[PDB]
Amino acid sequence: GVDTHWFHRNPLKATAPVSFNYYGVVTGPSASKICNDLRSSRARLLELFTDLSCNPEMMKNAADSYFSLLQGFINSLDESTQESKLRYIQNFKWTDTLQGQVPSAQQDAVFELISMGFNVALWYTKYASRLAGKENITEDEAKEVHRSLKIAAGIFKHLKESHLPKLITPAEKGRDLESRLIEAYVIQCQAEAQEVTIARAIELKHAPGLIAALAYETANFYQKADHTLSSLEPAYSAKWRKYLHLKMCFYTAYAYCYHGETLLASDKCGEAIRSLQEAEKLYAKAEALCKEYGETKGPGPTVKPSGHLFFRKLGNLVKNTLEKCQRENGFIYFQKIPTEAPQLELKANYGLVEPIPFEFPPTSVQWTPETLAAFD
Repeated sequence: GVDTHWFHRNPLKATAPVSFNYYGVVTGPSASKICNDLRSSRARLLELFTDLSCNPEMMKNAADSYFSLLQGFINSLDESTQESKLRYIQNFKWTDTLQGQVPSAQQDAVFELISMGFNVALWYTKYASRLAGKENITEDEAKEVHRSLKIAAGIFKHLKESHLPKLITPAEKGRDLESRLIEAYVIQCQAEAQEVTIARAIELKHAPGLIAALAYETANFYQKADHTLSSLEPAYSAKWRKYLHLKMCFYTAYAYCYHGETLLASDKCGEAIRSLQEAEKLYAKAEALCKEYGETKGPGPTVKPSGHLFFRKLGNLVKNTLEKCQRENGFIYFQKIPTEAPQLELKANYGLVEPIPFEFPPTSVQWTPETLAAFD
């Protein structure tokens, strides 16, 4: 009843386990305790990423618990112009979504806050894609897919705007913390969330003009994400870019389809037919890209999306809508079919997805000047 969606996913990030043991540096019960609490809250959060029973409430509770403690290594307790003396005490090491098994490390607690935050965002995108793929998916689950993607978008955007600029040592090219990847993730999250919007708008029976505009803006996001990545080495970006390009073509086909409905409703049947013919072309291009995606090596599972329900449903809509327009033209309108496809310049008046703003929790109250003093 509610439609499924297929979202390509790169792998979650992995990290070296961290004991938070500073040996002689740390003295006394409270600093020792806070180190134990850092160790166990980090471990609990990491375990959740692969725990199939995890839901957003659990994730948010675990994330808040760890991030509030970790921030004692970052934030000053008494001045927004100052920083924790502990920022550089611990080396943290992480793999990256496109880099396979080759990790990278920094001795900077901000690098950890951002890397782990990035994995929390990825978790929300994977919870969304897992729900979106269920043949039995419900209305509440669709709402959760949409919300989770917007939450992820807001986390990635917050990291990019407010935390990445703090790193005195930048991430190397191709890594999640460089300029290009994180921006592509923000955009992709918006585009994916907007697919769900389009399905809901259709279900809620909105005008085809709104549907077409949302489809067009969705295609535009996917195109923009694709371009954002296009300067990366093809070896590790090609598969992801095939997905983005495939979705761009797909939603452009959607746009031409609903734009055809709008034209037909305006009694321009000839133009509607030409719009649907362009939808056929874009749809065929998307099918070709799906085959290429299925043949392209890179991060994530081998997949063949042209066989998926989402894909085949659009194919049927295009075919049926085109046939409808042809019948209208033959019985009712008798209009010439223009030679050139319409130039789409559609702007959605409603429904455009924006990230849900994210902020980290405040520094844990476990951090006190006495506790801080016990690190020497």
